[PDB]
Amino acid sequence: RLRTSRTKRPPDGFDEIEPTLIEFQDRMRQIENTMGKGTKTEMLAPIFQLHHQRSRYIYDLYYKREAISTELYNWLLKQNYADGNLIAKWKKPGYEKLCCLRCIQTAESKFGSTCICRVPKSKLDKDQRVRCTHCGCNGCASCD
RNA sequence: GAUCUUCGGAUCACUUUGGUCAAAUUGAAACGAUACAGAGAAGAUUAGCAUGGCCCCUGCACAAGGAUGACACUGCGACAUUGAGAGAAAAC
Ligand SMILES: [K+]
Ligand SMILES: [Mg+2]
Ligand SMILES: [Mg+2]
Ligand SMILES: [Zn+2]
Ligand SMILES: [Zn+2]
Ligand SMILES: [Zn+2]
Repeated sequence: RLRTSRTKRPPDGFDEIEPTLIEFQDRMRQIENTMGKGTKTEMLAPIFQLHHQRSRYIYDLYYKREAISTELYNWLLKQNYADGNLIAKWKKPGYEKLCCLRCIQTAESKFGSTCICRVPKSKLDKDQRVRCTHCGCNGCASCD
């Protein structure tokens, strides 16, 4: 992950996108230090929000705007700059707007069911349209 | 929303919330100190190992320690009364 000045220089397209990745890390540090105003699980939601945003930024760079070479993209996935499994989910139908991977796994629920944000809202009552407890997601359904 | 399909639709995904319990006087324990006595075996000083269980404490412990850890160590009536006398009463 962390890179030293004596390390192998990253591929050619890295320096154009270095500052925004540094800024992502800056907000991650801010979220780490910021404390309070939530339950034991609620305070840990912005972490997943920012992680999804960064991985989505890299995925957008490669697969929709083609602004980076495949070598640099593979390097970024190797250096944990982006979540490989999350992108793998984004690449298949039905999961285009997946929030995180804890809201898809059924072994982490009480009754072996995916999270509430995964249900399309057309099949969901108005009262139970809430923010996900895992990450604060407000609807992952591709339809929505 | 993506994919086809022929503009009828079909696919792809589908119900979260570990809860000694709501932001700490009034539902997570156990006591400081001062004041009283104030250290087992029939004189006196004192080794200990036990017995009993709604007494525990330290310990990983079925070792061992905590004053021999402490408290306790007693005591009574499935006695039948007649053996007799005396004054009374009721009775040989
Ligand atoms: K002694
Ligand atoms: Mg002893
Ligand atoms: Mg004893
Ligand atoms: Zn999620
Ligand atoms: Zn969720
Ligand atoms: Zn979600």
